[PDB]
Amino acid sequence: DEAGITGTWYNQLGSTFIVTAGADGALTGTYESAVGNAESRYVLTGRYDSAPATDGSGTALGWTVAWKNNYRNAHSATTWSGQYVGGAEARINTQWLLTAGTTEANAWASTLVGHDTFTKVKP
Amino acid sequence: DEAGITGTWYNQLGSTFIVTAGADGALTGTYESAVGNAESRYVLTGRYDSAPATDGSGTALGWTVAWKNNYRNAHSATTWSGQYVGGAEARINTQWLLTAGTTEANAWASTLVGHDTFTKVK
Amino acid sequence: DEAGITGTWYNQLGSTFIVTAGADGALTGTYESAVGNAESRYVLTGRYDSAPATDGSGTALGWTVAWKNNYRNAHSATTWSGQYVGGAEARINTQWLLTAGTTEANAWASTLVGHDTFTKVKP
Amino acid sequence: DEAGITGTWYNQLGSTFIVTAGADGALTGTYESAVGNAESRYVLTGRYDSAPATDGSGTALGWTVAWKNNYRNAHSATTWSGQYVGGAEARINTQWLLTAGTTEANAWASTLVGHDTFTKVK
Ligand SMILES: [Fe+3]
Ligand SMILES: [Fe+3]
Repeated sequence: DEAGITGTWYNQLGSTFIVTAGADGALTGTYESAVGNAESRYVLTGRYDSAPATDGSGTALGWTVAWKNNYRNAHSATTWSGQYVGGAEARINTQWLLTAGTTEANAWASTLVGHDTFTKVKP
Repeated sequence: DEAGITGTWYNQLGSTFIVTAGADGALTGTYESAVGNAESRYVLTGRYDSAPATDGSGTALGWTVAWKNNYRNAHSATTWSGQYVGGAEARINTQWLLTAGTTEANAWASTLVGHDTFTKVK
Repeated sequence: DEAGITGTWYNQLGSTFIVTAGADGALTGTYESAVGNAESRYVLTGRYDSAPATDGSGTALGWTVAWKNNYRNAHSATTWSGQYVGGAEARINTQWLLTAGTTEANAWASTLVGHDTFTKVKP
Repeated sequence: DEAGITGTWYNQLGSTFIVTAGADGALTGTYESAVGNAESRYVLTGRYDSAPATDGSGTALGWTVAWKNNYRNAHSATTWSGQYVGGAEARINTQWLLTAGTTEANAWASTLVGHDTFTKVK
């Protein structure tokens, strides 16, 4: 939901995701990672299902961060894919792909995979 | 690589990715999938490294499609995470995650993973 | 970690992983899934690092289940890749890939990804 | 597909996968990687669907390598999950997860994902 997703989210690492959901299905915001080659806030953009099912299924969504801002450039990008689950203990359950720019000889080693769970309460 | 990425791309399935790269690192555009629960064009947004390394490595990028447009809603979203490699054989090499909305009981089964390679012809 | 890995483990879904670690780095056992329409026990085999680092690093391992037994055949296989953490909170943190047999036209839709955490306590 | 799968396979990196498929669903063999922290052959074990569908679907399978042999220990393991596709041009299409032993604080960064296609030729 628009005002379900909009706001501040924390994952299990202590990273902070501040997002605004548009009526169209846009997500826009900033991300601050607690870990990795990262400092301060990075722009994010994504999309969500702006007319989800009302059968107790989650709301599908995804977003991207390119790890370039006015401090640092890690030459990498992370995408989170997952769903917003509402009601009590609201959460966004995600899996993510982090791709680093590599030479083609090393492209086999370009991409990390993991899982982040975001909650409304600070961990 | 604003000029390198901006344009039409095709993956191995015949899906069509039309993207504009902004100087600020933004990606915006439309995606049309050759497969799945998909009809016509869907909005995409993403981000790329607008100041890449100068050493021959690729340009990292990612984008999202939520599979809702004016025709159809599949209650799902896909993210592609990858890199742009330039030249005459320019390609975008990606891996993707497609999450469908599920109940919490079925959340273990929410997410498909695959790989798409996009090129400028075909 | 031969003694550490050997045992009965449960994940967050209530699945049961019974495994014996061999000195050679072998894992052998049975898996019972609580979800995904599996029935009874399936054979598993895998490998672990039989000489891990001593710095507090986890022990890397992986195993495979093909979802065929005497009762049922899902025409699929799951692999788990992860690490065993020792000491007080002994856990195996994994990500997994579940591939189903598909036609070539449908191969894009062959593979689910997820994450399982296994502990010796049943949830 | 016992004899379909049994034998020598090569991926796009020049790695070599030598495998024996048992009647009982077992896979056993050796793996030699062309890349990464790897020298000589490593033991693999896995499983495959020993009674696949007859509808033109591939045969599901998976295997594991822990990257420790007589020569080296990388403190990591890779699992490949995929399917064997027979007929005219035989291939094993896989995705893989490579997990390195890490501390708990660094476990976010433990796992690489990729895709390997193995063919009969080369
Ligand atoms: Fe690395
Ligand atoms: Fe499905």
